[PDB]
Amino acid sequence: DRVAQLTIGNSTITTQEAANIIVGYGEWPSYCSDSDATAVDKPTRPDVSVNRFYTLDTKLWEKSSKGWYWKFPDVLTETGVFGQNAQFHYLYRSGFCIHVQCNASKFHQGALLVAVLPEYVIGTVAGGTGTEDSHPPYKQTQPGADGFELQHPYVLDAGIPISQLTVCPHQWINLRTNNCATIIVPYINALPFDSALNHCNFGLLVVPISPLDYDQGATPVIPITITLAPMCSEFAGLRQAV
Amino acid sequence: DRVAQLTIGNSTITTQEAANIIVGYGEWPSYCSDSDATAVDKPTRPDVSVNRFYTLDTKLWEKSSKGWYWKFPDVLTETGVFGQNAQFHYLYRSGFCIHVQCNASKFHQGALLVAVLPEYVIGTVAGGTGTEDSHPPYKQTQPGADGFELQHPYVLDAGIPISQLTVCPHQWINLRTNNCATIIVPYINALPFDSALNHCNFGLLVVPISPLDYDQGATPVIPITITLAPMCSEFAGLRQAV
Repeated sequence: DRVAQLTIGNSTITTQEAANIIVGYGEWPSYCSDSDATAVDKPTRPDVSVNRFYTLDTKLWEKSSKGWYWKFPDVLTETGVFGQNAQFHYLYRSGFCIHVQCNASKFHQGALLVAVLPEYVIGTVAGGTGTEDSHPPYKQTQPGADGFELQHPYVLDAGIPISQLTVCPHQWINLRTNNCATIIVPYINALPFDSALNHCNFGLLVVPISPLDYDQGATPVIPITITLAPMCSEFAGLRQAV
Repeated sequence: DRVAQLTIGNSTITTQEAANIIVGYGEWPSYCSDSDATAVDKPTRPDVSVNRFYTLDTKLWEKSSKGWYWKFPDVLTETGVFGQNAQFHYLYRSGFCIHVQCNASKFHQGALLVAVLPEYVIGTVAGGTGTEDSHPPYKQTQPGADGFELQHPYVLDAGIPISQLTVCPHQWINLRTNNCATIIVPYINALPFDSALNHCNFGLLVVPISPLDYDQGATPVIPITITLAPMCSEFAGLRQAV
């Protein structure tokens, strides 16, 4: 009976689940009172048009799915008015409300680990047995709004153990218990502003740790819907031409 | 020594000339507290980004120039962020600060009548002597930011005498006396909102009533620079796709 409305776009969702909302590193997104000049040409802080409810195309969870990831702000970099601001500016800074939701029956099974990893650098294979230095293409490093599937979830496609991914801001989605997860991410960088199109401040991982299962006859694919809203987006730069 | 700055764009100009600023029909541009629903999706009132100093390409005044006209909001309809708002919205409403300026020596001569005529309907020739019903093309009715030159200034290209154009909000530019003119135009319509791309609320006329003259050796063309800034622009509509 609860419909959460923010903007021009409206979303129906139950809140706040099993463990409430996870605020990453105990820190809400904030504007930039501090940095850096201060110049008159200083940040352009839009609201609430740009900072609205963006819902990506749904992903289909399967018995054999290895997991997916998205890069920020690369996901929205070509999406709507946020996409417009990110492209035709020089400096960028923002926080995010990330919301991941499943729709499944009480007869389905499985557990997703949803986590946020700052500076998520991808490493691909150098040959199954060998040392060939190839670096991932744009389709893999900056996979856009469509995201990308993990090749080796155990090492998070970066030689780093997923068993310890819970050191990052995270929330579990156990179909048995909850169908949704919300994570709040502040701007995290060694600089106050950076390039939106050349630097991805963090990655969003959604990995099945307990595989999807069901008896035959039930819907064989479970939808994972992702809604995300930028929170204290700030655009310096000025003019640009694609 | 005075530089008027409003926005992202800055303009150097002396103010306020011979007769001060002409406020059309004694009425400043206003927002829309009244009309019409009121709906929640109601107007989007941008500031000050969209409502900035737009300076069109300069026109060259000649001994033989008959005069020019521009249509509003057709002029800015493809110009910058205002152009963007006007195209991808359904309803539009705005006022304008129109500023026309000449650069000439104390050895040049001439007088421009700068006036604003609401609902400026163009009529072309039906044959020099005859009755053929042809209607002006888009290039003439909605000439864009580049404006259009009058064919028959005496009848304002509409069978209407220019000798009486001073019934409209107007200001004289007499090179002898002044080099600039400023006119303030409120939104004038039989409706509170309308189409920006299909309806031109008013026209801007600049006509030499006393022809440009000079002795040979002086610069033979006098520049007419036009700077205009929307004032209480209001955009209802919502979504659109070109």
